[PDB]
Order: sequence, then structure tokens, then C-alpha cells
Amino acid sequence: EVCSEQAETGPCRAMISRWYFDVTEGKCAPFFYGGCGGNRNNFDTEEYCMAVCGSAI
Amino acid sequence: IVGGTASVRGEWPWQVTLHTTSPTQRHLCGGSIIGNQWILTAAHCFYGVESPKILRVYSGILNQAEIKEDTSFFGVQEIIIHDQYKMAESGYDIALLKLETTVNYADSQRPISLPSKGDRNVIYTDCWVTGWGYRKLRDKIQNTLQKAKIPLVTNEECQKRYRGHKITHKMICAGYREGGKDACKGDSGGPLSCKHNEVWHLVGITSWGEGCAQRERPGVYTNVVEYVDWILEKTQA
Repeated sequence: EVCSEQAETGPCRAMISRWYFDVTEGKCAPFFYGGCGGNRNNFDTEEYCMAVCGSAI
Repeated sequence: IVGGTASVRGEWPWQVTLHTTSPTQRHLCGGSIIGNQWILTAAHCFYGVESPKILRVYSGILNQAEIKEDTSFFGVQEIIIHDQYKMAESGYDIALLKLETTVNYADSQRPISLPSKGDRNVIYTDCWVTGWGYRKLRDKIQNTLQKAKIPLVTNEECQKRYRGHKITHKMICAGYREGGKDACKGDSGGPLSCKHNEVWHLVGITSWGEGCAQRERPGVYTNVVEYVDWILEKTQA
């Protein structure tokens, strides 16, 4: 799904700061995205990630 | 860069380091000086970047440590991305960064020549990939610019290593069959300098690759010679 996929950096070789929802932690966390590919569990900000995957705020 | 060695100061005058200030200052990508106000780099490097205001280009650099609050840099006035770019994997992964001011060529920062479709008997056998990327999948940005000699592999041979993607003619690959040396996370945008006739040619731009230095998994770069017309056009007023 969108909030259950593991953070995948992708084949690209860039250093892009992004966010993904960690199911274990039950909250969003940082991770470096390569720039291309990967999956839907990839957001620009913590708040946006939490807005899509976070719990009842 | 993986399987490489520390570079010496002034060794790769055209290599720059692109920093982002948001959310904080850090190396984002590599890039090559092709004009006194032009940096050729990768389009995917600006994934998410809304404004060039958060960008910083540092020329004449060897150790990331050298960057400080007082350290001079070049601001970016405009990010020019190829109008056909969609996904680095598909190709067209190229971008021009137009600096706000001009660079003063010196032994530590100069322009690297572009390839030409008009060149004769071009056989690159002295290629090098440079950058402050990772030294192994899941690593961290290096302080000292890393270099690594890597052999070009034909498009056909590469097409076979990547049965998942469509290695077009606008791309170029490089790497040893057994791997060991390749570009890694943090080297995107970096140059793929190759010696032609005593002259350095910006052959490719670090784009992607399955993993880092994996055997039978060559690095894929944007084939610059195929975009020279675009560059000249975009560099023109």
C-alpha cells in the first residue's frame, strides 16, 4: 500500500531528504530518496506524511 | 563513489558540489562547470525543489569540510530542465543551472569541454567518475572528492545487464563486469570525464544504476553528446 511499503531509495544516485511512514514506529521518519523510482510511501514533509498516514490528529 | 581513491586538490577543476539549504545545508548532488555561469547536472537532482533560492554551488572544493558560513558560493538564478524529462530511468535526465554571477576560471575551477558529434575516431578509454557520494550502498557523503577509473561498456552490452529498463542511445553506461567500482548515492549530477586527445570531455552525467558497483550492473549516465544541441540552445540568451 501507500503507508506500508518500505522506504526505497530507488536507482537514482541523488541525496534527497524525504519522509516515509514506519508501521513499526507508528509514525513518519526521514530517509534519503535517490531522485527517481521508489514507491508511494515517499513524502516531502513530515506533516504531509502524517496527514496521509499519521493517526487521528 | 565506490571502489575509488581520494582525489587531489585542483585535480577536477570542473567538478562542483550542489548544496541545498532546506531543510538544512547539505550536499545534494554533483555538477560540472561547462560555462562561466553554467553548471550541467542531472534533472532528478531537483526532485521536489520548488525554488532555486535554496540552492548553493561550490566550486574549487576538495573536502566538504571546507564549506562554512563564510565560505563563498554561487547562487542559482534558474533551473533549466529538459522539456522531455519525466523519469531518470527513461532518459532525458539532464539540467542546466544558471548561476547569478560568472565564475573566474582558475586552476581550481575551470570549464570542461563538451563532446561534439563532429569529432573523429572517438574512443574513450581513459574515463573517470568523480563525486562525494557513498562508498557503499547505505553509506554517507564523503569529505574528500573521490575518483575512480571506470571502463565504458557498449549500449548493447548494457541493455543486457538491465533487462528491466530500456537503455536508450541517449544514455551511456560504465563499469567493470565484476563491479567493484561505480558511482553511488550522492554522485548524481557529477561528471563522467573521459580523455579524448589530451583533452577532457564531459562524456556523461551521473544518473542512476541498480545498487552501487554490483557485478553485471553498470552505472548509467546521461549521454551528453546527444544533448549538446539542447545545451547550446538553452545556454543562449
